[PDB]
Amino acid sequence: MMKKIDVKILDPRVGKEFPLPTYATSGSAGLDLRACLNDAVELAPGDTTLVPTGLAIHIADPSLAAMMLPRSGLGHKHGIVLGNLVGLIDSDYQGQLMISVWNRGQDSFTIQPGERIAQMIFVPVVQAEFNLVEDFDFRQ
Amino acid sequence: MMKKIDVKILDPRVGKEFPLPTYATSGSAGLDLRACLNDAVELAPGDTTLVPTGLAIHIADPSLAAMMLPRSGLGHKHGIVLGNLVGLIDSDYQGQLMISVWNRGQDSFTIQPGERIAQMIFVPVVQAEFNLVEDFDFRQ
Amino acid sequence: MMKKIDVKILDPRVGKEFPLPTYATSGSAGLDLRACLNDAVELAPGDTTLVPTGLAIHIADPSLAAMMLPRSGLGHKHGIVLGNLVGLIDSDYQGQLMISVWNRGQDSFTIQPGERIAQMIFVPVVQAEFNLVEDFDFRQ
Ligand SMILES: O=c1ccn([C@H]2C[C@H](O)[C@@H](COP(=O)(O)NP(=O)(O)OP(=O)(O)O)O2)c(=O)[nH]1
Ligand SMILES: O=c1ccn([C@H]2C[C@H](O)[C@@H](COP(=O)(O)NP(=O)(O)OP(=O)(O)O)O2)c(=O)[nH]1
Ligand SMILES: O=c1ccn([C@H]2C[C@H](O)[C@@H](COP(=O)(O)NP(=O)(O)OP(=O)(O)O)O2)c(=O)[nH]1
Ligand SMILES: [Mg+2]
Ligand SMILES: [Mg+2]
Ligand SMILES: [Mg+2]
Repeated sequence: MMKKIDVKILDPRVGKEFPLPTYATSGSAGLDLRACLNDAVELAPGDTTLVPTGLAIHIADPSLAAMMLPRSGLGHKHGIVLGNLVGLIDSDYQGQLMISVWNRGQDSFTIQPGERIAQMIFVPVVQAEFNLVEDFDFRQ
Repeated sequence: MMKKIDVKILDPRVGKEFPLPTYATSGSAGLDLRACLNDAVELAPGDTTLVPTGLAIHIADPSLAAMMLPRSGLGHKHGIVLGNLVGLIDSDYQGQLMISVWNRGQDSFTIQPGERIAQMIFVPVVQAEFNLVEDFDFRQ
Repeated sequence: MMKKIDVKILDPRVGKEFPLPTYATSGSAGLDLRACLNDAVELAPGDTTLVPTGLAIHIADPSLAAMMLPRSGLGHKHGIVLGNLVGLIDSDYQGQLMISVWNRGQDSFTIQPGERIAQMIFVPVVQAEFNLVEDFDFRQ
């Protein structure tokens, strides 16, 4: 399923020195986000740092949201994941997309400018209206 | 997209002293869940505690599920996330919604009664039936 | 919503000694994945290990993806979660499904052959095409 989404470039390196996010294949679920940084950031074991993307999106349709996730190789092999675990992007959010990078592992890690550091999917979402009722119709 | 969802209030403070979950805007993807507690819970670095919501939902439609996620500010700034990372709520689950709160950071944190401590989205889900086949048609 | 999905068994114990993933009920959102191991793996506090499933899927439809998540009991009570937090499976991925198991807690844990160790949902996904614009129309 395809959707055109408005994007505003906030840093002039985005789309040039720091490529715009892209799907690798026609069958890819997510697209990689790149770190928009002036210099490398050394991230010690256990620490968190806020990484800018240099861009803003406006999903606009309230039936859609985005989720930011770790990349599997970074997470598994290096312990480089998200400090908020999963990032939820609202349809009406127009600010810069930010990435909370958390080193959950035991080795220091260098986050490099332009590096694909996380990924993002767009999923349909449903807004619930609660209907209060008295009765309906936690090894493993 | 909108859906009416049955909710049963299990604690009489929910909808009163502890507001029912609500979307902040018409464009919000998720709604915040509040801690249904009698007193504050001090959560030491590295520990996990089970927080009640005081409510039960019945999604009922097997084409829908919910996912509980950390709130980004709590996760990034305070290390307050979910012990199970992401909570998956089944359409036929009618028990109390529970929140596994994990302090992944280095500072103690007070979980307060009524505090918005996590969030939840409703997403369409597909149930797979596996079709066994011999052949089809893991820095970063 | 239902979808037939092609699966290739890579280990002859899968579907025999190690049951194929199944939904517990007609209302379940996710299905449990079992560890395809020759012997138990002891996973020390803080460590990560790669667990095979002994199977490959081909979702094939680019409007669908899968997400691997921790099981809530394992995550909350034992700290057994995913090293990449959430696993994203692309529609065109035809390799073995692998599970990055991370012990985030304080006690050693034995991963047993055949054990339900994680779960997986199938969700609709949307592929974005970015439309560059000058202007559109981060306690808690
Ligand atoms: O990883 C993230 C998560 C969120 N965000 C942005 C987009 C989202 O729409 C917005 C709010 O997300 P949350 O509701 O998860 N954060 P929080 O509840 O702390 O902030 P707010 O009070 O604005 O709702 O922050 C990011 O840029 N990166
Ligand atoms: O964060 C959560 C996750 C799940 N739940 C509830 C709702 C869900 O439908 C139910 C089962 O979720 P999981 O399958 O993730 N947990 P587990 O596999 O350990 O329990 P079960 O044996 O019941 O499937 O637990 C919560 O209340 N909070
Ligand atoms: O938990 C996971 C996550 C991914 N995978 C597989 C399926 C997925 O389609 C593929 C790629 O996932 P990511 O894009 O999250 N990993 P990474 O970006 O490190 O690898 P690649 O360069 O192949 O995109 O790895 C797993 O088997 N288990
Ligand atoms: Mg990738
Ligand atoms: Mg919020
Ligand atoms: Mg379960």
